[PDB]
Amino acid sequence: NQVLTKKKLQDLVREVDPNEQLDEDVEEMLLQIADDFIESVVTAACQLARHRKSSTLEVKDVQLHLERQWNMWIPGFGSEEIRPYKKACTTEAHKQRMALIRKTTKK
Amino acid sequence: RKRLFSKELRCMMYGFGDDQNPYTESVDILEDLVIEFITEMTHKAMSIGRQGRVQVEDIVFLIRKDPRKFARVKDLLTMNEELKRAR
Amino acid sequence: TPLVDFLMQLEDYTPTIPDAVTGYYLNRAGFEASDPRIIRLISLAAQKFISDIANDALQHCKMKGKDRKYTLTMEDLTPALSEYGINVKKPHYFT
Amino acid sequence: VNLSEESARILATNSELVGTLTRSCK
Amino acid sequence: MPKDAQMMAQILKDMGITEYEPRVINQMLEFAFRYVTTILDDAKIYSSHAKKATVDADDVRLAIQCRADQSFTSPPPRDFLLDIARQRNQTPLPLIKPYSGPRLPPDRYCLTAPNYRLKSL
Amino acid sequence: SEEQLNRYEMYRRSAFPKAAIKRLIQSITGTSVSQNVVIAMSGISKVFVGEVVEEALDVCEKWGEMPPLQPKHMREAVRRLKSKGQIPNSKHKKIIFF
Repeated sequence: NQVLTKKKLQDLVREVDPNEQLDEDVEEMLLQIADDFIESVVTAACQLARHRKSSTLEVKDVQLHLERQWNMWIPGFGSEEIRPYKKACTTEAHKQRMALIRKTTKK
Repeated sequence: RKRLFSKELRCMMYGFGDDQNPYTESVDILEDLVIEFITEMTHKAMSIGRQGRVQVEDIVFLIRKDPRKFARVKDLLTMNEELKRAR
Repeated sequence: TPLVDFLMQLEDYTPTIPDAVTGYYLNRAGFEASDPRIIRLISLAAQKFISDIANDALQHCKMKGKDRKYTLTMEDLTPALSEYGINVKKPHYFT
Repeated sequence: VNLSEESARILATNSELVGTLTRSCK
Repeated sequence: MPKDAQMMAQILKDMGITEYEPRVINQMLEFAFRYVTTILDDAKIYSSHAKKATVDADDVRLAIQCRADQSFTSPPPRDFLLDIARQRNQTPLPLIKPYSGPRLPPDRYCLTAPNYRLKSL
Repeated sequence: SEEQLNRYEMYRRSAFPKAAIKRLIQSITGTSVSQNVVIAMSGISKVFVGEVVEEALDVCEKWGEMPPLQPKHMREAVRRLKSKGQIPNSKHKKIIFF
């Protein structure tokens, strides 16, 4: 029950520079890094599914963790059409307190 | 969502050297890049300039990121006037 | 290599940040800069960084239209810094 | 009237030449 | 002095801070404004992800806990530092060669290197 | 030749339709856009497709594969473009000072 098998990792190095080797100190860490990240994606995508009062992990909350934290957009999956972007819901209390900063400044 | 750029994008990949018959899962990828590119150049364009979508702020993002998008938007704005001067 | 052939275009340039200022901030960073062309390259690369934040804030100010004197207000610098990795968030109206 | 019918002829040939067979990939 | 700068001096006085610079209270109010407007940033992203109208308390409770790992990551816990040590503390101490001059690590871990510089042509 | 003239024909004549992008942008703004916005936004997205395919054919020429483009060369194309800042993401608040 391992997800990466040291031949898929070796081809990942061969596609970058084919005359390059890794050490077993580096390979045993490149494997650790992979598994450790799988865990942090899932542990922080289950709670987004738990906040949707659902019990199924969809692809719409593995998207929101990688985009916001890890800066990864995985292209070939597609989403629903994004709703019209709400720009500024500035409240009345901010519209009247910030209209006092200018009232003292110029008057 | 359906695919709104399935037949148009196959002509464009042939235009840049791909094939006459690209794979379906490659146009699956390129169709999702364009919808995010138009979204992530409109979500950031409604905070700059004003909270509208005037094209005087679409030309701001193209400088200092890639000059090919800026040198190919000055040609589409110049040739709009040379194609109304001919009428 | 481009880093060497660029450095021949730097013998006619003189950055605004002096060499004693830059040569001190490399001393806190961990080395004494012996070659004075490395001081002329880290100061130019850091002068270019300020000269794009202060220029994006100008085009942010010239995109709100007032056309006589341009004041470097925080309303033009705070969106101009977010394009790079500087995220300031200043408060107002402390209750 | 000349601009209206000739606009769709630049795109009609863009459905006869390119993309004859549809492929896929594993 | 607003009511939250009058309370920021109480927090530092409750610690072992009796003599501070007066610029500190202006700094600890900018940090406290940047923190709540970053939690409420993420609490609005999570309210729209569950597709609700307002920002409820369970959104702010998630936004607190889901940014205690990147914004305020911790020094390693005591149960982890004990297990790392007690396998390191079991290998014996090696013996020393009698005359080896300067005793140093191998050459790829030291800072001894030929240390070149450009020909000022 | 006889393929270069057909390829140059598709490089110029191909475009996204203005009747759909004006439908696509207005679903993001809320109210309305102008014709000179849709003309530019349909033109930048052709450069962006030409930024990926011209660079996804550099991934395929680097590895030992042929012109048909698998998705392996397309996820790698977005990876190399994002590391040079070409692909903008407005949902990742980046920080340069650490």
